[PDB]
Amino acid sequence: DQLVSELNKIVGVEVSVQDGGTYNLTMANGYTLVQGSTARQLAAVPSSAD
Amino acid sequence: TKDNEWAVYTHDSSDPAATAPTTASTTLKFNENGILESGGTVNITTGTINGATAATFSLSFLNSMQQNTGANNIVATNQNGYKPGDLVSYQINNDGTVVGN
Amino acid sequence: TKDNEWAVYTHDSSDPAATAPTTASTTLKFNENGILESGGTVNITTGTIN
Repeated sequence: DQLVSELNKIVGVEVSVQDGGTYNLTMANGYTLVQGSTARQLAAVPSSAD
Repeated sequence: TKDNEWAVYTHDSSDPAATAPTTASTTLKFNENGILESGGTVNITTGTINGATAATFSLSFLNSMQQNTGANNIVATNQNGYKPGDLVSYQINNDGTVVGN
Repeated sequence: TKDNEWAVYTHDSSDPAATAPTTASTTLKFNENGILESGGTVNITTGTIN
């Protein structure tokens, strides 16, 4: 609980009780940032238009 | 492509032949009332991996509801398939049955 | 625009099916100490998207 709340204080990460009782994290449209026992990963970039 | 109706597109992440398709995999039918009208169930197919067979699965969308505007809501993953793996769990239930995790 | 008479117009700011000043859905008439004597109940329609 504490670490998910900590992460939340940078970017919007939502949490949902998954049917099996697991703790799923999701981001801002449905990007399941943590689905089950797996996390997605992210990137930094220079903008496509500038 | 209409206020109050939806098409759906699917992709297999792991079969290296799975060209992320351009094609409408399914359309979920909605009355203007914002209550799922038809297509609340459909089966779709996976790719084939490592010589083992492709999987083919059923998916359901019951009690979905479509709004005046705003909260485009989905987060869920409910499926009846299992990876093979390890167990160590002995728990003798009051009925006299045993469960394993 | 006369004593003891008032008419009413309504507009849907959330669903634009409300039109220009078409049928005025109600008008009320009154007396020297105030009592509502007509048009006490009104009906309107909202545009709809749902």
